[PDB]
Amino acid sequence: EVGTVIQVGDGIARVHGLEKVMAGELLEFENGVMGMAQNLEEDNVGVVILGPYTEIREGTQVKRTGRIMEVPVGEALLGRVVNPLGQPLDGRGPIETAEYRPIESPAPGVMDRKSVHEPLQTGIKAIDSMIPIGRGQRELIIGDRQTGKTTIAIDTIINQKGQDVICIYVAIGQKQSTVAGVVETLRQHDALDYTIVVTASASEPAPLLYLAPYAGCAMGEYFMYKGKHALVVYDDLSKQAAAYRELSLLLRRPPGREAYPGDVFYLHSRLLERAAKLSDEKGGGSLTALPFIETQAGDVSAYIPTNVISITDGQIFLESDLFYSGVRPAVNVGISVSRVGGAAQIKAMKKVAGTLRLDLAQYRELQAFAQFGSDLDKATQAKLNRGERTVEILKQDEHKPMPVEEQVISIYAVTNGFMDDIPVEDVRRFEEELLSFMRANKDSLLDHIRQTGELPDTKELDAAIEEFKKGFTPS
Amino acid sequence: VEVGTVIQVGDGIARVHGLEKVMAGELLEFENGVMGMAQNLEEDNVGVVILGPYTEIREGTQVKRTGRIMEVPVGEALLGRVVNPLGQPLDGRGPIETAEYRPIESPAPGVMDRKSVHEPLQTGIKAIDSMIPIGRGQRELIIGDRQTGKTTIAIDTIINQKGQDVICIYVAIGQKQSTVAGVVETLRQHDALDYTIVVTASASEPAPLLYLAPYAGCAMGEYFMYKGKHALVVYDDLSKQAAAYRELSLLLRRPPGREAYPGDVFYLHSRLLERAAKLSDEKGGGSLTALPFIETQAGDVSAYIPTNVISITDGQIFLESDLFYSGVRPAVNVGISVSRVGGAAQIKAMKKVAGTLRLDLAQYRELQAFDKATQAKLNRGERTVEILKQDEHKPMPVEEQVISIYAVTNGFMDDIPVEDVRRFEEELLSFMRANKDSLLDHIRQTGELPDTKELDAAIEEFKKGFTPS
Amino acid sequence: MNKGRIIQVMGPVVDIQFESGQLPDIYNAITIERPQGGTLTVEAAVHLGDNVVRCVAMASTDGLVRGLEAVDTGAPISVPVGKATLGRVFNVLGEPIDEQGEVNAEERHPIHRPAPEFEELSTADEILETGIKVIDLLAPYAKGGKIGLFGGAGVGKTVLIQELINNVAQEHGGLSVFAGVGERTREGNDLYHEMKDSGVISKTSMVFGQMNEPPGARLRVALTGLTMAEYFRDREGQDVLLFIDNIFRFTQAGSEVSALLGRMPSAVGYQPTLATEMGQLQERITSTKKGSITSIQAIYVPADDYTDPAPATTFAHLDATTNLERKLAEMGIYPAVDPLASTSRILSPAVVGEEHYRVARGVQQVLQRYNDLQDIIAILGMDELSDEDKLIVARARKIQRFLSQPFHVAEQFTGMPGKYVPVKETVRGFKEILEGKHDNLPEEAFYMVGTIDEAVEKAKKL
Ligand SMILES: Nc1ncnc2c1ncn2[C@@H]1O[C@H](COP(=O)(O)OP(=O)(O)O)[C@@H](O)[C@H]1O
Ligand SMILES: Nc1ncnc2c1ncn2[C@@H]1O[C@H](COP(=O)(O)OP(=O)(O)O)[C@@H](O)[C@H]1O
Ligand SMILES: Nc1ncnc2c1ncn2[C@@H]1O[C@H](COP(=O)(O)OP(=O)(O)O)[C@@H](O)[C@H]1O
Ligand SMILES: [Mg+2]
Ligand SMILES: [Mg+2]
Repeated sequence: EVGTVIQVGDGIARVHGLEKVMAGELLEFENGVMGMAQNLEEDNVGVVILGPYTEIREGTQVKRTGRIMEVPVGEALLGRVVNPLGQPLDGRGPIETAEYRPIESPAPGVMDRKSVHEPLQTGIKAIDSMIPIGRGQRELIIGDRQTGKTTIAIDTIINQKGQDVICIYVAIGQKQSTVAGVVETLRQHDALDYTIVVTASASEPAPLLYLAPYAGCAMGEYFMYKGKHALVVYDDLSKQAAAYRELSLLLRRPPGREAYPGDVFYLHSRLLERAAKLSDEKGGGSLTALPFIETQAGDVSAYIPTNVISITDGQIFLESDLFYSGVRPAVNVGISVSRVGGAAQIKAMKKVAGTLRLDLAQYRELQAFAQFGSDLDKATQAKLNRGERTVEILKQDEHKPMPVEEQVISIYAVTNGFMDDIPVEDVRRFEEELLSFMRANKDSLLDHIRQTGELPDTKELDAAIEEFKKGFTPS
Repeated sequence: VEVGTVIQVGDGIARVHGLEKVMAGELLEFENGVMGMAQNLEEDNVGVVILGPYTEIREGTQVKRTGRIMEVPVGEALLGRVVNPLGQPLDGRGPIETAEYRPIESPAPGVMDRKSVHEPLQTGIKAIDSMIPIGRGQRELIIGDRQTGKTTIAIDTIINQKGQDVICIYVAIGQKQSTVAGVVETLRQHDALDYTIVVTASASEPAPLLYLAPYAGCAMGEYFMYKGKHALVVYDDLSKQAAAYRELSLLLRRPPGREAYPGDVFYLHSRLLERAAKLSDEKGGGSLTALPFIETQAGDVSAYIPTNVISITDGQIFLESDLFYSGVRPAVNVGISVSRVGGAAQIKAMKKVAGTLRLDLAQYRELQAFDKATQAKLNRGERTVEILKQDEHKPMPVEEQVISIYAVTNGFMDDIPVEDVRRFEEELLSFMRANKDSLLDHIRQTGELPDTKELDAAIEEFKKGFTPS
Repeated sequence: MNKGRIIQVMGPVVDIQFESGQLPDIYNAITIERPQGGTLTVEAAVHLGDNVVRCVAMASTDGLVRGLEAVDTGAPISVPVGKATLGRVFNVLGEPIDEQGEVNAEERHPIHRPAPEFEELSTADEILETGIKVIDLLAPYAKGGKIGLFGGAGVGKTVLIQELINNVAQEHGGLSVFAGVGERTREGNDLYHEMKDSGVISKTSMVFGQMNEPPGARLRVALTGLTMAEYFRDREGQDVLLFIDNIFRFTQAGSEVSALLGRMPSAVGYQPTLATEMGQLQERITSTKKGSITSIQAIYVPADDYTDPAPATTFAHLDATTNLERKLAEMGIYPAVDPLASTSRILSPAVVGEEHYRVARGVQQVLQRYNDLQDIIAILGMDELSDEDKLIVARARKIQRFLSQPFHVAEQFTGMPGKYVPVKETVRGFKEILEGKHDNLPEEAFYMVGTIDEAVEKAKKL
């Protein structure tokens, strides 16, 4: 029941007694600060402290709770900013809820699932067309700093507006004023009222960074097991991994590659497998995961990147070269993968995207001939003209996610050759005015894609685009 | 009997209490028959490396002294037998009945105990015997990538010692047991098994047995050397042994260095291959020839373990991967392969005929990656390449080799097309064996080349009967 | 039997103290009853001293308490074997995870054991006829052999695995085992249903060591599948198939366990027992006098570096490689096996005949020449090629289509019924194309057929 502290240092306390304590049990110090039993040793209990430790000393007493760590869950957390313990940080009162869930919770088994068949639209043309994410899938967003990782997750969250999908943005190890900037961006785009924000900033103790993704996962699981659909973002697991390394090294567990312990893979695999697509018997709900990894100088073969790449169902690789050139979002399509693939797309997108991935592969493969202008044969001439125009369609502005019906028409137009006549610099303006024309006048073609999930009459669609093309003025 | 008790054990390394009078490096036996090695004698305890399966050894398990320094059985009882590094039979043909034993660790011959290597050890392989000749008592490294023909050189060398009164020892370290079973079956079919000892420590066998395997095979070869006879030892391979010794050293928490290997990894191989030698007339005149294997990664001869064994052996035979997977087998790299003994390991006829053959082919391969004078050398080069190509498990007598090399180097195959050279060789030797047997027999008895004029006529006589494509 | 107390719990490691003179052997399964229901199994690893045994956990250690009873089972992790395992999905401990009722096997065998003795082993290489033309001709599988399976996402990896199970079961009567080392739970569910739909479920026992299990579980799961494969070889004399996906994750698990136990790392941060662990797994996969286990193994290559210790140690045991290429799948050439990049140790006049080797090499030389001329043809044109090359290009295109084949498992995709083509028919078919007997036939005739007779039969319909 009760035990006394032997030694204290660096957010860690070793405790005498507590003979019947569980591994992972919640503990309470005499001043009200909480702790978690990580190491059970022969003569002491290694406890990680979930708060300040300056008032914890030798002779300080610790109490058993007899419980694992739980968090508040449900509709009350929507629109709120919380820490990993579920305590509010936004300064907008308490979180009234009867529903609670454990931080550590087992993932759905092999028989509890159904194949991922439902789209989770990011609203980003490059991702939705060629690297499609499905409901229940785990898709890694990976790349160096300032490549556009966070923006992709925020634009995905904004695009869920009016789609009945609860979003969860987990911030781990970030500057707290940067997190304050993120919630303001969600507020301005009307995205916050269906979003839960879990933040464990850089000044927080290491156990809260370690526990932040699991806390956010539990909040997403509530909606999954109730039959609804949810999205969780871990931004990022690199800083979470480093926080768990800190605690393991302080508890003197043996170091390996980059000083990480032997259970750091187990850490992330246990987290990410809880994201799933449930079967009809289990209610049919889902949790989609978007884990982040911050690589260093493009080193995808570093240890923590290697772990999370293999665990997930696919990777959206971002790169600095593309970002600086103006290809934004800076998605490397060649190496990026989605193992779910066509199953996560509607029939309209699946049909148009086949030519898009073919055309874009041949362009960047035959880009050595690009400087040699007008010396080439007409076969490779038109493919370069087509290729550079499709790149301009795959470019997209910040915080402007496109509906799937508008994406497929834009991809249909460029791939079938309706923008070959228009110059390269006017392709993005041609897109914006075309979709404005289609929304106002030819809404029946758009509404067909919304309702059926298929392309309308192709010759009717060709006629609609050609009417606009005559009204357009190049430059 | 003097007993001890295990107090700690993990990864096949035990700490034993008792064994007060035990020697350093002594053979020990546990309750269940598994053997052990007393490595370190500590103040109150003994460090014991288990030389077998350790899934029935634990704290409380008892172990006894044998009173013997780490040793193996030796002699004629092991001929045609398959054993592990302890000398225990794996073939299932009953026990090894022998009174003779020799220690695993044993000193090499001194400075005055040796004599310069002057006696041929014929491999029966044209490329090796002509360009990189091996002698009795020499140490010749066989080095190259995975699947470049290393084991085939050793087995064909062993097969070629039939009727030559040379005992052979094939030490398999860390190989698949499938291949060792295939090797012994190949030796049975070619009647090479009855003078061959097979020591095997497979990839499933624990690391200390891989570590000990070469020294056990060395001891078995040493028995015959010091009694006046000649022996051949093959270590296939020392890269597996080095990696196995690294495991043992890392389990013992000894400080690692380059590629995580311990500081005595050079000494692992250097003391092994020093024991291979050519003894003097005072010491009986016997010898032990060593063919250690090293398996490189991507042809990198400059790596730590490859450079260690190059620094020990008397030259090396590098097997090129690009040549091996483009028809050229055996794929001997003439540029960097060399025999230190050289001409002293060849008979007079082979030395004279193939005197500059290595540098001529080294020049040819340089000119290939690039006139009328040099065009003749390219045409001659292509034809000599076809002669040095050879099928596996088909050794050639030295008298037949020298005739074949004599013909191509003096220009008796220039008018013949390149694709017909392999058939030209085969049919020329049938003509030479059947009809002109006195020319071949002159080389067998004396060692010297026959009459130049008489041999030239015999080749030209055959060329009239031959028909090209 | 022996009973002990938990003294320490440190992540997935558990130290258990036993009474004097009655300790568990190394690799013994030790069961611990959880305070909140269920049973944790741990594996004995190190004997530390003072009758304390350090153990590696096969499941989560959360909820454990110091002082709980731990029971020594008296043997390693023992798993069910025989026909009761067929059509079922298992975990590392041999327990069913498919929720499909009881597994009524007669025997349970331990997953830890030595490799077969020298006297038991086969002494010569024998081809394992898969019935798939491209594999049998150009990169044939050996009985007791190990094959490296390479290929990207969505190229026909799972379809090829299912076809090998079907063909060996149908013609050779050899059953299969699938070992998912680090299986993603989503993909394990898909694979189960995919094998149900194709019908090969009944010929295969499945074992998953899932991504979200501890390193100990993923380390030993290949041994569980291996033990099931060994029963059918040793008892029923079968030529068994053993699929391991992914073999790198087996090595990865060993490195993780080694780090937990506190061993000094080796080169490139790998465990010092790298070769030993790989060898003790791989040597058990072999051809005996009674039967064999042939293993198709998916291999991840870290940093695309084949000299890395993980793939380098794995490649020491491989007898062949099946390299799937995406460009062939895009052309419609299924199975999408790269006929130049795929290789085999047993492609020689010794194992297969002199004719097989001659025809196989002829196919390679023709396809290599066609591959070299792609840049010349694309720019300069067909008139640039000599009269010799024009014929080689024509035969290469026929050869490339005759290497394709309709699969029993892929009847839904192709439409046509599947075909098993014997080796002799495969050798004869490609021989006749190289000799020029079928030069006048159209190229569509060679596409998606079994024997050479079916190509001639297709020509009249075109
Ligand atoms: N599609 C885009 N177009 C223009 N600017 C962008 C786009 N995506 C991101 N940015 C900008 O580039 C920067 C990229 O940083 P960020 O999105 O935080 O990625 P990371 O999280 O990898 O640093 C941000 O300041 C953002 O405003
Ligand atoms: N001279 C040769 N002619 C034909 N085949 C050969 C020759 N030498 C070796 N081989 C074959 O090539 C393969 C590789 O030879 P091997 O000696 O096993 O190489 P390593 O031991 O270096 O892996 C074997 O299958 C062997 O049968
Ligand atoms: N033998 C085949 N014949 C026809 N189509 C095939 C064949 N193999 C694969 N495919 C096609 O490729 C797709 C992916 O196959 P799959 O085995 O799932 O690849 P992977 O396991 O590499 O993801 C299938 O859905 C099918 O359409
Ligand atoms: Mg960011
Ligand atoms: Mg070999």
